Amino acid sequence: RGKILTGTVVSTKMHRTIVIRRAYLHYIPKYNRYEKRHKNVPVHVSPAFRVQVGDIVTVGQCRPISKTVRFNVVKVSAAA
Amino acid sequence: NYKKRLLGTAFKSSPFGGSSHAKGIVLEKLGIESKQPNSAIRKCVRVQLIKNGKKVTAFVPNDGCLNFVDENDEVLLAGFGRKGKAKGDIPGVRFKVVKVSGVSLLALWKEKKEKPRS
Amino acid sequence: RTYSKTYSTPKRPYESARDLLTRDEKDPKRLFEGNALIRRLVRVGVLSEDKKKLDYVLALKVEDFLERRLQTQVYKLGLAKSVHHARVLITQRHIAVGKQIVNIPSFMVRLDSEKHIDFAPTSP
RNA sequence: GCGGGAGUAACUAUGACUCUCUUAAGGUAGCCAAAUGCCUCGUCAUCUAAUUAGUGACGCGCAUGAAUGGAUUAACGAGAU
RNA sequence: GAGAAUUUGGACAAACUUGGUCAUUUAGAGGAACUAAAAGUCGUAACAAGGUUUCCGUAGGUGAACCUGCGGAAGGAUCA
RNA sequence: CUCGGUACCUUACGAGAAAUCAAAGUCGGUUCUGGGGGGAGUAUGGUCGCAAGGCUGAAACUUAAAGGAAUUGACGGAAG
RNA sequence: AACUUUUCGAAUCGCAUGGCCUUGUGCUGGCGAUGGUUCAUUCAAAUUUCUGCCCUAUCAACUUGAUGGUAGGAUAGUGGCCUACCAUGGUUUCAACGGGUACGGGGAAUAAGGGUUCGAUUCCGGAGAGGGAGCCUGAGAAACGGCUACCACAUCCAAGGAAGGCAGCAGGCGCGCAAAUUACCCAAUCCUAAUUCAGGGAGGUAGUGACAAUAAAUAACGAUACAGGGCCCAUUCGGGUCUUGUAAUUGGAAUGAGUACAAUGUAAAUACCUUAACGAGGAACAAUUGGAGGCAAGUCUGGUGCCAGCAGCCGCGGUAAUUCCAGCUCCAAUAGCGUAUAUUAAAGUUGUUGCAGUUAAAAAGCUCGUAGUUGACUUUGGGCCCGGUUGGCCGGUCCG
RNA sequence: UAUCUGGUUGAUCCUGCCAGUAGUCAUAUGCUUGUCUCAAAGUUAAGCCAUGCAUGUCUAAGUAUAAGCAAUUUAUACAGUGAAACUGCGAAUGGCUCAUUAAAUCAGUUAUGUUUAUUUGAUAGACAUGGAUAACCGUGGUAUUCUAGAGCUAAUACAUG
Repeated sequence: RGKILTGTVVSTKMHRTIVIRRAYLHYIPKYNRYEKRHKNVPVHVSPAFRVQVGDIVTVGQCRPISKTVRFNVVKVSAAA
Repeated sequence: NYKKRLLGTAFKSSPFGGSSHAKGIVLEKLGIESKQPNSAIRKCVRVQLIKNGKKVTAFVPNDGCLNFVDENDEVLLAGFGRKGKAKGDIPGVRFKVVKVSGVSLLALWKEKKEKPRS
Repeated sequence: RTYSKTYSTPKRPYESARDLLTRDEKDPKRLFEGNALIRRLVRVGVLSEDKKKLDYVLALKVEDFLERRLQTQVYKLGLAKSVHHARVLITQRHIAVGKQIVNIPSFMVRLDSEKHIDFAPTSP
C-alpha cells in the first residue's frame, strides 16, 4: 500500500473513528476513458477528535484497533 | 462494458444439448409431397426424441421406398439442414435419417444395390 | 504416398493449378531421391515447423532431409537394392554408420559419412 | 323500410362467383344460441364419489344489426349465481 | 466430593405446518392472427400519361382491391 | 475594393463503385444512428393521453435474396 | 530512532553395561531415549486492509443489530463476534438492492497479431459427504468409511425390536449420441507406526476400443527375352536413353509374429527381451472409403423415365441424363475415409489494433442546457496521476 | 504480417447476406478393419444403489504368566527369565465431487492481534505415596444388538501429598 492517498470525510458523529470516501483514477480496459470509484473506508482519528466533514486527511497503515479500522489519520490539512 | 447487443450464431434445430445425434421412438411414417419446381413423393418420419422431447420431421433417403422405419421405430436422427441451409424441394425437413444405428438398430439400410456402402 | 499400385506410383504424377504445384516440388525431387509422405511432410513444415522457422531456401531443405534419411540414400550406394528394402535394413539395425548400429528406425543421419553393414550380417 | 329460384371450384366436402325471376329497391361497422331458439341431455374442454352451474367453446342464427341507437368504460348499493 | 437420571428457567441455529403476494413451466375450454400450398371467386387497384400520375402520413365511408378531403415529396425530366 | 449573409451558377487539383460533390473532398472534439429481405414499427409490458392514438419495442417461423449506380430496345390516348 | 520473520501457563519412567562404595538391598557412574516446565526454531493453519470483477435498468430505491461509538460479555485472537444504551446515519446510477446465470486462477484451442471462445485431463485454492438439526472426543473435526434424536425410502426380524447410506475402487439398475475388468501387486516412489517389517482399490502395472498422434506406412529389387508409339542423332545401316503389357522367367532377399534351444534382468502375477545357427509356417498379416455440372482435380456408353432416386449451395430426374442407377472409363488422399456435433478462422459482419450514414440500412423536427467527456495561453519547482525500462519465478543455453 | 471463390443480373460495378474451401474436439454414427508405442476414456439423473474391498500399526510404552495358579496352542541346542490377549498412537492424512458460491469467495500485492500434536536447540528438576481396574475364572439374562451380579490383578490409565 505505502503511499499517502486522498480521503475526504463523509460521516462524523462519534468519538475517535470516522468514515472517509477515497477516489482513484483508473482506466476501464476496453474504453480507455478514466473512471472514479467510491469506497467506504473507516479510519481512526485520535481520542482528541480534530476532523470535521470535508477534511482532506493523510491516510496510512497503523494498528487494527478495530478489525476493519487498520488505518489512522495523522495530519489534518483542510478544515471542511 | 460496451458492445451493441450481438446475438451468437444459432443452428435452426429444435433439439439442443451437446450431442451429435439423437434417438427417437417415432409416431408415424409419412409420404409428403414438395414445393413448386420438383415433383415426386419424398418419404419422411415424425421423430419424437427421448432426451429433448421435441417433435421434428426428418427426411429418410434410402434405396427402399417403403423401407422399414415404422410407427414405433427407434431411429437415429442426424443433421443435414442443421449443416448448411434447409432443403429446397421439401421444406420443414432439416434432419436426415441414419441407417442401422442406435441401441436397438431397427431401421434398415440401403437395399437392392451392390455398389459400396454409405 | 500419392498413389495406387507399385509400378504406377511415379507415373500418375509425372516423372521418375493447385495439384500441379504440389507435384512440381515432388517429382524432380523424386528423380534424385523419393521417400515423401503426406503426414510427415506437414511436420517438416509445409504448415508447421522447420520451413516456417527458417527462411533459407526451402526447396534445398526438403532435399537435405531425405538424403539424411538412411533409407533413401542406401539405394544410391547399391548395397540394399530397394528403397523399401532399406526400410527394413534400418529397422533390424543392419546398416551401421559410424560404425554404429541405429537406435530409432526414424534415424535422420547424413549422406556424407561412410555406410557399411555391421560385422555379423555382412553380405547375405 | 332493408328478397326468391337455379347452377357452380382436384378429393371427402364446400360455394367463391355466375345466371335467372320478382319488387319501389334489397344492409355496414361490431356481436350471438338471448327477459327472444321450434330443433337439443346439441357439440367440446375442464370440474364433480354423479356435476349440464363453476367455465370452455361449438356453429346446426325457428327469427342479431347504428339516434325514442351501436360503442368506450371508473366510482357507488336492505338488489342476482 | 463425583457420576447418571429427572424437573424448571434463559439464549442461539434450522426445519415443519398454515395464510397472503410475485415470477416461471405444463395442461386447457375458448379467441385472434400469420406463413406455405395447385385450382377458384369478384373487381382492375399497381404497371405506358395504364387513359382521374403514383406513394406515404392522417380522418370519414363502402361487398371488395378501394374512393374522397387535407399536407408534402421526385420515389415524374430539369435545382420546379 | 474591403467585410458578413452567400438563391446560386460554373470548374481545375483531388476523391468515389459511378452519377456527381466542390466538400457530400477533408479533418479534429463531442453527441445521435445502421448490421440481409418478409414477419414489424407489429405482438406484450411500462409510460403518457379525455379519446382516436403517440413513445419505448421482440421472437417463433419463412426465404435466398431484397436493394443502389449505369445501359439497350419495344411501347404511349408523347412531342418534333 | 533501519527492516522482515518467528515466538507462552502445574512432573513418567522404562532399557543396555559395569568397578569401587553404600544399602531399609529399590543407590551411584557411564550411555541411549522419553515425559512436566522455561525460552527458541521449522513447518502448517487462521484473521484482515486495499485494488480489480458477468449479464440484465423491459430490475430504482435499498438498509435498525444497519453504519459507528460507548461499556461489559465471549473468543486462541483482532472484532457488533454479542447484548444493553445513545446518536441518526450507512449504501447507490462511478449501478445499490433484486432476478437470472456461474466454482476461480495457473492454463487449453484457434489467429499473423489484436482479439474472440473456453476453464477437460494436470496443478493450486475454496466448498460438499441421503435430507435437515445438535454435540462430544481432540492440538486439529461441529468429522465420507465417528456419535445421538427426527423424517422419507429400501432391507432383516422370533413382531419384542434392530441394522443401513459407493459425489472412495471394481460393478448393478435407470437415464443416453455415448465411454473400459466385480483384474494383479508392495518390487519402485511416497505417506503412516526407534528398526526389522507390516498396511495402502494411493500408486506402479495389466486388460479393453483405429480414440488420436507417431514411425514402419496402403510393398520394391539386380539381370534377361519380345512387341508398339514418340524424340535426339545418323556414317541411314542402325544405335542410345527410356516403360500401359508379357514370361512355369531366374537369383533371391525380407519384416511382423509363433515354436524349440541357449543366454540375460526385476518379480508376488499376466504376457519375456536380444543375438546367431538350423528347420518349418505365414507373408510386408486379405484395402477399402470418397468424388467426377460449376464452386472443386476428373467423361463416355447403356438402363430407368418427375418414377425409382440424389441434393451443402444454386439444382438435376416426365426419352438420346458427363448430376439418378450399373458398368467400364478417370481424379485425389489413404489405414483411414465420409458424415454429424461445436468453437475459432474466413468476417475490417460489433472495428481497441482496423467499419459506414446525398441516392444502397443509417443525422434525432428544431432550439436550449445540467451531469459527463474534451480544453487557447506565459514561467516554475513541488504535489497528484498515467505510461514505461530494469531486478526477483519458470524454461532453454552455459558447466559435470 | 493477413492472397478468396460461387450464388441476387440480359450484362457490368458496388453494397450485402448466405454457402464452401482451413485448423481443432475426452468425441458420436455409417463403412472397411492389419499391427505397435504413448496418451486419454459418465459430458445424461449432486439419481437410486446389491456384493466384496478402499484403515491400520507398535509389544521397542508396561506388568512381564520365574518364585505361585486352570485349560489350550506354538517353538527348542538346552534354558524357554517367551509371544499371539487386554490397553496406547492414526482414522482431520490420502482419494472423490462442483451441488453451492458474483461471494471479505478467488485472483495481484500485502498487513497484524493469534494458535501450532509431532519435529529441532539449550538449562534446572525428575521425590515420596495411595486407591481402583479390564483381560482372566466360576455362573447368569437375550432372537440379535447389548450385557448383569461377584472375586483376583499391572501401568507412562487415575487420584492425592
